[PDB]
Amino acid sequence: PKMKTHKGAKKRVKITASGKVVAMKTGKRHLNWQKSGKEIRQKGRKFVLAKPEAERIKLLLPY
Amino acid sequence: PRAKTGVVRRRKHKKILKLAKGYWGLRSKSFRKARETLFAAGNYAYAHRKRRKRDFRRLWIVRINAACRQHGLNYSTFIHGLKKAGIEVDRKNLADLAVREPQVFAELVERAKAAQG
Amino acid sequence: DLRPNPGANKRRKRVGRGPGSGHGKTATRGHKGQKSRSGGLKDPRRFEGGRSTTLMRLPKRGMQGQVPGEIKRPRYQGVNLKDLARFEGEVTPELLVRAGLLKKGYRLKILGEGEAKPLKVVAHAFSKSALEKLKAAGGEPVLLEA
Amino acid sequence: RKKGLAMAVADRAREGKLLLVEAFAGVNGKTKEFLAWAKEAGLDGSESVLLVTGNELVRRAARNLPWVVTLAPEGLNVYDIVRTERLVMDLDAWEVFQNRIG
RNA sequence: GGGGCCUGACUGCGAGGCCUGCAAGCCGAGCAGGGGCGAAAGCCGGGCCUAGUGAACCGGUGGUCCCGUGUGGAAGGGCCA
RNA sequence: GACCCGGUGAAAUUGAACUGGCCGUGAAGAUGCGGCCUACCCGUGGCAGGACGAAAAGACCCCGUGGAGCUUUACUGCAGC
RNA sequence: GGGAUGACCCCAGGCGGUAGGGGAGCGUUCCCGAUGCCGAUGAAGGCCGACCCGCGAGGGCGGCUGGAGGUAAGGGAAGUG
RNA sequence: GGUGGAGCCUGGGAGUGAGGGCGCGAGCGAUAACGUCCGCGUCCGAGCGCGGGAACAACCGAGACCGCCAGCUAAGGCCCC
RNA sequence: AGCUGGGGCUAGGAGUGAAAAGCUAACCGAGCCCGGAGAUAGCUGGUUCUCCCCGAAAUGACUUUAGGGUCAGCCUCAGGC
RNA sequence: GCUGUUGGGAAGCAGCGCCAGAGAGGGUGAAAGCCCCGUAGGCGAAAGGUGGGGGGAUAGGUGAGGGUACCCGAGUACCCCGUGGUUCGUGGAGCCAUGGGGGAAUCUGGGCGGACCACCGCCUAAGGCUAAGUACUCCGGGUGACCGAUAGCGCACCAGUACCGUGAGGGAAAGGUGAAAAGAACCCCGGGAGGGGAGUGAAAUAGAGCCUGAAACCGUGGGCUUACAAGCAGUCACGGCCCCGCAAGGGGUUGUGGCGUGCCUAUUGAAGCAUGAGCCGGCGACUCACGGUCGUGGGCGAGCUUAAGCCGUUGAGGCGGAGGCGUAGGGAAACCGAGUCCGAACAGGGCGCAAGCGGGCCGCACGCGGCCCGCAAAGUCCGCGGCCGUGGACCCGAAACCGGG
RNA sequence: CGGGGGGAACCUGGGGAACUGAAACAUCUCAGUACCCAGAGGAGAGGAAAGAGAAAUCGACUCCCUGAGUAGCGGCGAGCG
RNA sequence: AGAUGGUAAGGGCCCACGGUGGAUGCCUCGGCACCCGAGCCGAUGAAGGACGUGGCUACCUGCGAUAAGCCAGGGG
Repeated sequence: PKMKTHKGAKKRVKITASGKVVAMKTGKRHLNWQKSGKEIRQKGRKFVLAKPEAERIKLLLPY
Repeated sequence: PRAKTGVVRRRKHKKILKLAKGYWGLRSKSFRKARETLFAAGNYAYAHRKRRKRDFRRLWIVRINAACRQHGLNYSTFIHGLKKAGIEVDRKNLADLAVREPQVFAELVERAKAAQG
Repeated sequence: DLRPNPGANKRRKRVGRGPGSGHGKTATRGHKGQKSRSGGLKDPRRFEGGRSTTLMRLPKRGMQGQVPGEIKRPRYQGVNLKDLARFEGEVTPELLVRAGLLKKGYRLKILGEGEAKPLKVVAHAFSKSALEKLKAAGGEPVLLEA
Repeated sequence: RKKGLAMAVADRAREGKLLLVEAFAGVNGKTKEFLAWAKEAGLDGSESVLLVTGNELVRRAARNLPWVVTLAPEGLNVYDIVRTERLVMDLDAWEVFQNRIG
C-alpha cells in the first residue's frame, strides 16, 4: 500500500528549495567541558551528498 | 491468456536433431547430446576453415620442393630466386606447374637460379 | 481515419525486460550473480552496514509536539501582487481562491514584487515594504473573519 | 476525451463520409422501410455506417443491419466513429455534440 | 630563564583553504562589540607542535524574547549555555 | 547354492562412450592432454587393484549475529511460597 | 560530409569478452481489425524438404498425413520460449 | 603538442567489495613453500580463442566481425616423425 | 519383584519410567494431524528465443563486520559542456 | 428460400428473390438471417412465498404565562489503587471502560472542553428499543483480451472415492469411434486369444480406452561401412561405393591423412578423479497492487486534476472541485517575507529570488503589439518503461516456534 | 408457549498465540492477527449526544471518498497511526 | 619373392515400414473470476446418513414397507 514518511528523519533535517538536505552540525550536545568558543560556536546547519539523496527518498509524501 | 508451451519446443528440438544426423549413438537421438556435439562441430569447423587455408599451403610447398630439388636445388633458394628475380607469381598453389607443365616449370627454375648469376 | 491504424505513437515501448534466455539480460537473471539478493536486501534508503545508519545527526526541530496534538492556528499564505496583476476591479479572497492561490488555505496575506495596479485589494495583512507599492494608487482592506 | 471526440468527427468530415440528416420519411420502425431511405441518400451498403440519432424509432431499423452500427447521441465516442467507414448524424444528436465539445 | 602589568582559556562572525566515502578532524587573515599589554609598531579568539578521547537518543541544572490544546495563567516543551 | 538346460524373471546404478600400459603433464593421484609401448573382433566362468567405484547434499572441523535439549550466584520475567 | 534529407550511395576509423548497462528483432497465447477473409478443390497439428527470403531467432513454399477449424496487414494485452 | 569508445558537469541502472601467476622493490618465513602480506606493472580473471613452449590459466608472439585451394611475417624453427 | 487373556485409567513440556533421556503406534533431548504458513534462510541450487554496441570488480572507510552490507572507486545509458 | 452444381454429405460455389423491433448463439452429414431450437418484441398463475411500491385502519401524540421549589435512573457519579481501549509505550495523560477501597447529590446539581485553577462555553450518565444505506456467497442466473484434460475445483469420468493411516488426517489416476452402429452374418487357422478374406463406412494404418499420433525406446528389410587395431566420437582434405539430375553440381556412407580436454554449476583455477543430469515428452522460476523516483509519448498550462458517488449504456459515456499536487521562501517557533535565520550590528555568512525568446505573424499607428511556438518561466494529468518502498515480491528447500485437535 | 442441534463465508461478544520484524534481543512488531468458545441473522453490530472541539460552530448511527501517511505515538528504533 | 581385393558372428551411420507410447492440435457434458439475484433449516424431528425399495437389478438417481412412486390444482 501507501508509503510512510520517516519521522526520525522528518524530526532532524530540513529539506530546502534547491532540493538540498540541511541539518544541524553534530558534535555539541554535551561533548564539551572546554572547547575554545570557535568549536562550540561554529554550529549552524550544513549538507551531505549521495546521502541527502538517500534522505529525500524517505520524506516523499512530505515532499 | 495462458501461453502454454505446446508446439514451439518440439520444433526447435527436432531442428537440432536434424543438424545432428549421422552422429554416433545418442549424439543423434538426444536433443541434449546433439546440442553439445553440434557446438563442438561448430568450432571444429570454424577453426578448420582457417586450418584448411594453411593445410593446402603445406601440400603445395612439399610438392614445390620435391619438384625443384630433383631438378637441381632446394625450396629455400628456389623461392628467393622467384623473388629476387622479381617473379612475385607462382603462388605455391599454382605451383601445380610442377605437376602439369614440367617444361614450363623447369623454365622458371632456370630463370630462377639464374637470378643468381 | 481507417480503423486498423491509429497506432501507438513513436514511444510506447512495451519492451519490458524478460531476463531468461541465452543472449540478453539472462540466466542469473539480468543483474545479481553473488548472494543476499534472492528475495530481499535491507534498504538502502536508510539502512545497513550494521553501523550508525547516518542517524548520528541530531533533531533540531525542537517542537515535535506534545501528545494532545498540533495547535489550531490561523494559517497565512502570502501572495505576490506580481501574480495579482492578472485581473482588475475587486480583489478579494474567494474570487482569489477559485482563481489562483489559497484553495481554502485559510487566510490571505499579500506582498510580492513588481508593479502594482491601482485598485482595491482585500487582504488580511500587508507586508510593510511591499505595501509602499500600493501607496502609488490602490486599496487597503484589513482584518475580518468574524 | 474531447479533443479526441472532435478530431474523430473531423477525419470523417474531410473524407466527406460525414453527413447530418434531419428527416426520416420511411421511419415507423421498420427495416424494409429504412433500407430504402439509404439508397435515396447515398447509403448503398458499401460503407459500414454509424447511426447516431436521438430517435429510437429510427434505430429500430438501422439496428438489425450488418453494415450498420446503431447507437445514440449521449453514447458518442471515438471507437465507433473509427470502426465505421461512413458517419450519419441527426441535428438533435449533433445539437448536443457541440454542447459537449465546445 | 627572570620580571611588571594582566585574563584574548573573549562575544558575534568568517574570506580562502588542508584533509575526506560519510561525519568528523585541522588552519585561518579580516570586520564589529568590549578589553589586556606597549611610547608606538603592534600582538593576544589558551598552551613550541603533532596523543590527553566518544554520534545520536534519554535525562539534569542554569538562562531565554519562542509554543502554552476554548481564554488568562499554569503543567510540559523549544532555543542558547 | 554357484556352473549347463527349459519356465517365470527383479535391483541400486546410469552425461554420452568407439573406456589399454608407462614416463610426463595437468586444479598437485588421467581410459579421455603429450611422447613412447603395446594391442585381431565378441563373449563365458572366476579375482577384486583402479574407475578418487555404489550408497548417505560429512555424524569430525569450521562458518550461520541457524535450531533445539541441559546448567547456574548470566539477564529478565512467571508459577509457587 | 551528401544535402533535389534520397535513413539511398561515398571518405575514414571501430567490431574477443564474464558480472553487468544499453539497442533493435523473432516466436507463443489472448483482443480490436471481424455480420469481413482463408477452408472439405482440404484448417490447425504432424511427417519430410538438398528449394526460396533473414546475420539469427525465424519465415515462405512443395509432397505426404490429418479431417475442422484458422485468421494479414496495423496495433493491444500477458500464466510468453 | 595531443580530436581520443579522451576528458568535464547532471541524472537513470549496475555488478564488484573470495582474486590469481609473473617481474621488480620490501616485510614475515629459514632471502623454504604453487607460502604470506603491502607497493609499481603486467597478464589470466573475462582472451581455457589462435602460434611457439612435447603436453600446460597467466612464460615468448599476438587483441579472434565473416568468407578465401593468395601473399609478408612475430615468437619459435629448417635430419625424420 | 513370575508369565499371560480379557476389561479399564494416565499424553506432549505432559504422561510413564527397578532410570536408558528409555517407551508413549516400525527413526522421541520433547509424538502425530490440520492450521498460523507461501515461518525466516545475510546459505546451496535453478533461472527459458536471437542479434548488436560498450564493458567492470575481487581495493578504501566504516560495520556484533569478516563468504552480508553503506558510501567512494571501476563499468554503462540519456542530456550538457 | 427453393433450385442447380461439387460431394459420402451443402449450409460451399452459382442464378433469382425475401424477412428483419428478430444479422445473439447454438444445432443440422462441411461454412445457413430466410431448414430445426432460439433471438428482438409481446402475453401468462387456480396454488405458495414475496409485499406500505399505493391508499386505509387504528396504536399513539394533541396546548402557552405566573408562583412553589416535590422527581429527574447508586454501591452509581466522584476520588485513590490496579489494568484495558484511543495516535498516546509513564508521559504534562485528560477522555471512555472497571477488579479493589472509600463513597454523594437531584439543576445554587453533575459530566466535558487532554494535569490543575479561574473565567467562558458544551452536553445530561448510571433503563431499553430502533428500519434503510455496509459485509459474505452453499445455491440460481448472467458476462469474460478466464483454462482447455500435467490446464481448470482435489473431482469434466459413480471422487472426498480408490488407496494410506489405529485415529485426527491424507488423498489418486481416469475424457474423445463415426454423419450414422452401419460395431464386422458367415467362412478359413485356433481350445481360446488373436487374426486372414467377405461384409459396413467417404475414411477401418476411424474396428471398439478406437481422431490426431509426436519423442524416448523395440523390431524386419535394404543401401554404405568395419575383425593390425588408440577414443568427448567430431571437424577439415582428398578417395572408393550407393543414389535422384540433360549438367555445372548435390546427397547418404566411410577408407586414409590433419586438428581437437563433454554440457552445466561453482571457482584464483575444471576434461577434470569437483557439483548436477539414464533418455524423451509435458509442468517448471523477476509478476501484480498501491506509494516513490528518474526517463519518455501525448493533453493543458496562472495552471493542472479529479475521488467516492449521481443521471447514461449494458462492450458509450457524462457529471461530480470534497480534495491533491504547483504558484515563495527563511526560522525551533512566535513570525517576517524577496527576503529570512544567527546577530547589538543599513559586520558577515547560511539557505533564498533575480528567467528568458529564434520569432511564425500582424492592426500598414514607421509601433514589434503580441498571438504562437520549442513547450517554457513552472508545473500538473493520463500512458509506457528502468530502479526504489510495503507486501509470501525470482522459484524450490530447513532444523525449528505456536494453536486446536 | 419456548429452548437444545445444524449452516460456505459474513457478524458480534468472551478468551487469545508463536514464527516473524527489529538484520541478536527483553519494551515495541507480528496482533487483538491465526485459533478456541458463545450467540444472532439474512444480515450483524451500532444508534438519537453526560458527543464533537473553537466555529456568534456542528447535531443519531452505520458506510465510501477525502482529510492523511496528516496530528501525533515510538528501545522517538524498527515501525504504528 | 611382391601387391590390393574379399569374408560379418556382431556392431555403426542413413532410408523405409511397423510396434510400444500418448505429446500436439482441435474438442467441452467441467472449472475459474466478477456482477446482479436471492438467503435460513429443526421436537410438525433439521443437516447428514444406515437399510431398503424395480417382475429379473451391481451401482448412481430416485423415493420410503403407499417406497424410481400417492392425492389435487395449474401447466403442456
